Amino acid sequence: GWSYHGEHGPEHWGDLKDEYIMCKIGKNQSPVDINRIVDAKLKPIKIEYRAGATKVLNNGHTIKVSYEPGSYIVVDGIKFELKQFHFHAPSEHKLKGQHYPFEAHFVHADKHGNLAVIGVFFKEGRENPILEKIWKVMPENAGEEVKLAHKINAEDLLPKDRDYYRYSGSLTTPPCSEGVRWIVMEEEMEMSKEQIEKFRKIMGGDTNRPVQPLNARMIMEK
Amino acid sequence: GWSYHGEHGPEHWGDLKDEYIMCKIGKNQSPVDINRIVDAKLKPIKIEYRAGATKVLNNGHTIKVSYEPGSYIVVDGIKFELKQFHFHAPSEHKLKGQHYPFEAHFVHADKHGNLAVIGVFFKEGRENPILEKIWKVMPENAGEEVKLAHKINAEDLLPKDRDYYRYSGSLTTPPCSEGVRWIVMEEEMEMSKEQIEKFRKIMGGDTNRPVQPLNARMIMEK
Ligand SMILES: [Ca+2]
Ligand SMILES: [Ca+2]
Ligand SMILES: [Ca+2]
Ligand SMILES: [Ca+2]
Ligand SMILES: [Ca+2]
Ligand SMILES: [Ca+2]
Ligand SMILES: [Ca+2]
Ligand SMILES: [Ca+2]
Ligand SMILES: [Ca+2]
Ligand SMILES: [Ca+2]
Ligand SMILES: [Ca+2]
Ligand SMILES: [Ca+2]
Ligand SMILES: [Zn+2]
Ligand SMILES: [Zn+2]
Repeated sequence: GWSYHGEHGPEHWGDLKDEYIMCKIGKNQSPVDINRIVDAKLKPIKIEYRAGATKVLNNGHTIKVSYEPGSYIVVDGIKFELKQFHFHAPSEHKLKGQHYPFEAHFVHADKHGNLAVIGVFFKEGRENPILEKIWKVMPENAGEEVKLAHKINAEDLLPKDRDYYRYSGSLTTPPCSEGVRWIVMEEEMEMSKEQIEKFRKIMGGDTNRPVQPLNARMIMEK
Repeated sequence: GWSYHGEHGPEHWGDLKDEYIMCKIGKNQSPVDINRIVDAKLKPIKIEYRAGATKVLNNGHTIKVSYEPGSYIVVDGIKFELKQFHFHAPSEHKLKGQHYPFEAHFVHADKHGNLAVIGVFFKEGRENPILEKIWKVMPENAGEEVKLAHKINAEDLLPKDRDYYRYSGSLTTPPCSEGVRWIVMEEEMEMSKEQIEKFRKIMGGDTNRPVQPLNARMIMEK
């Protein structure tokens, strides 16, 4: 029942179900305005991806691309397998008070189900050729899914410069579970105005959760 | 009803009351074993304490010293007023898998009630002269409180070297509320074997919560 607008919208999520309690009481929620940063001696994140995108789903909240097993990242010496990537517009995270027009999330899970998410900002620019492959077959209605003709490598959607912001946060959609590793790439990717418009049109509106207070947290920068 | 031992002990806190739900579902709980650390460009914490300790209370869980208003620290540009300090044995936090025999917690709150705690480790060594003033009048039973003859300055219980570990965590006793700034001093203070035994004898046993998983967190070091 949750949505991005109106009476079931983000400010009310925590009243929708008992299972959604973190929305109401969480102190380590995402997304955030990346505005309290410290330089830190972070390790580079090992990204071991293979071409594995298989399906594209419109779930009514985003366009979500499933990934087949075998691609992973390493964070804190632990392997987190890539499950899926999906999109938001405008950006969920803000960077010193400002939005980007689009943000991608690459969702990973370790063997115990702990999650790590890589966030990539997209600005308005040149047409993105990888996205175009997805956009071409993007389902227009909630609940529809389509198989991709050819497997896409999610690594092509990540910047080559891999410096990043890191913090401890949450899922940005209910149940907004905490304990999530957030890795937000410092370098922005690019897509066309037309691509952004198409995504927004299909979604029917904004698909970002409002930024949540950092509270005690600091954001570490590599 | 909560305790450090038995059927109402730390593994069961989250089943005692609905208000203690964080103790069950929290992913940002304290204390922790400080074993995932990264160098960070953190600023010194500004410590503006005045001699202000007025009373000593045995609440059955610890010995807590109240502080009169006017003493504060600055974290993230925000003023957190020192409310009280209290003690645990053995240490709540561990440092690379090892306990210290004793730990002090200096509890601060900002105008909106957000909390910041400074933790200080104590090793067995020389008698601590400031703790001797408190220990001399320490109440032996739960529910007893005594006024100090002379006001103590809590600053004398902090190390002169002010490098620290920082992370986002929780209260270490129910309701174990999150959103707490933890500042754990890297340099240990000292007290006598007899000071440690006397505290432990009055408390009647261990007064530490077990270390909780780091989950998505890193500990930053100044
Ligand atoms: Ca810098
Ligand atoms: Ca950089
Ligand atoms: Ca760069
Ligand atoms: Ca740039
Ligand atoms: Ca770029
Ligand atoms: Ca920077
Ligand atoms: Ca170092
Ligand atoms: Ca030193
Ligand atoms: Ca040092
Ligand atoms: Ca030392
Ligand atoms: Ca020392
Ligand atoms: Ca060190
Ligand atoms: Zn997302
Ligand atoms: Zn404490």
